[PDB]
Amino acid sequence: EDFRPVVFVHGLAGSAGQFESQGMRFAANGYPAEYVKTFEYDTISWALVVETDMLFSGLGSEFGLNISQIIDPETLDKILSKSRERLIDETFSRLDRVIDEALAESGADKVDLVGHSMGTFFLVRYVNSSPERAAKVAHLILLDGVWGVDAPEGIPTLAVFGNPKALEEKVVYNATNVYFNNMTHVQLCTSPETFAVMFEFINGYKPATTDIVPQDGDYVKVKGKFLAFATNGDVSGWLSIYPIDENGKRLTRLPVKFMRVKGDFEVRLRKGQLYEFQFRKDFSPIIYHYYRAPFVRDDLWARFLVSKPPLDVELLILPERLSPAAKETSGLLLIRYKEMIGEYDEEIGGVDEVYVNGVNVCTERICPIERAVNGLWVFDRGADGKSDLDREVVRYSIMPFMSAADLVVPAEGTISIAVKSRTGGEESFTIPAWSADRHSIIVQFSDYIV
Ligand SMILES: CCCCCCCCCCCCCCCCCC(=O)O
Ligand SMILES: [Ca+2]
Repeated sequence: EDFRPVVFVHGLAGSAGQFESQGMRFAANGYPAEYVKTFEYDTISWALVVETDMLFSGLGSEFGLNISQIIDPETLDKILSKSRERLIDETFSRLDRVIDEALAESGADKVDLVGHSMGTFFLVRYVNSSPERAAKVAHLILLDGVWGVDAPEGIPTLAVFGNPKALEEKVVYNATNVYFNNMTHVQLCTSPETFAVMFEFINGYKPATTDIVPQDGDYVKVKGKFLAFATNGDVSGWLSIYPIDENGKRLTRLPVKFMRVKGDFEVRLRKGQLYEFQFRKDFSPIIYHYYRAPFVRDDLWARFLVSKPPLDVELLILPERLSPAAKETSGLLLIRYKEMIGEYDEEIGGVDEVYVNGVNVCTERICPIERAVNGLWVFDRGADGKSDLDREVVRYSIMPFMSAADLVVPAEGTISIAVKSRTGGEESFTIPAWSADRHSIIVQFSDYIV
């Protein structure tokens, strides 16, 4: 009611998915869910044309390093041909539109802006580009990004920094700077404690709760989007939603919702009910099955990542998807917007455990701290029917925020997945063992277990 809209800007290879839990937290504290907005943009182009400096002569050395490897030298020519100033103006005008719509919709005169990682560079340039744009910002929140520069003039800014070893000397001048040395890069963005500090910083009081509070009623409104990983463009395809049982078995002959999707979609589902989101993206025979915990309240920020050029990470698994053994094994992708760490460290204070059919794939070698694993690929490397966990899957060592585990997952019956979080608590799933020749399985773990 007496709240301002907040607009979040993600980092490189990120999306609104990183603010999904904070959105639910804002709503559980009285914000109308619609007052929390996200701005999505193409991070590969932004980084290559605008943040070149951060990319190679600074912060994001990791993506910079494997830019030449992950992208077609010709394709990179096209992106690098693009004009910097044109790109900036066109992207800033689009953000101006999101902000203005948020202002009209709430009657508020200003909004709060929040950036994470590259998003902080983005927002600082944005607020500094014109007096007209800054006048509409009540508070600026910079999460684990830019340091060593001035906070925009006259804009209350708060910079929050996490543990540096995830590749207190980080200060934004004139901003309130605080630190959470117990947190990793993405975790800092989705964490309930970052939520309490952001909330307090913009509202002047500690929120009553930091939990994702189950709302009353049988239904939840879900607004989501199937988009390209990293470039974030709309993806078209067909979506079938099926309520499922404790073992992943479809409870209905026909899907409870079937629809053509061109990016965003909105649907009404049951609160606390497990669901399988099956998707077929235009021009691909593969059937995707996305699984995640039940929705306990409205979620207007759900994201289903799809692999597409020029950064088709999924092709790295094609050799195995094409082998005859592929009819015999499953291939899955585990995602958590909170680094899965298999390397013990005191400051971070804990190791996660991730079991697939009883085997722990979050090892020191597979999931070292420096890897900041948010996406773990589990499949039979080489299609040789052997689970060589101690042999690194080299092809993924080049992808940012990812890793892989050579594990044989028989395509018969079900697959059980169990995670024990480094911050405590456990979550598990049991889903069908779809074969890798025609199916792809994606399982997203919640980024916080209370
Ligand atoms: C099916 C293919 C989809 C690809 C799956 C990859 C999933 C991995 C999750 C990525 C986590 C987002 C990282 C956000 C950090 C941003 C860094 C920056 O801002 O510079
Ligand atoms: Ca193997």
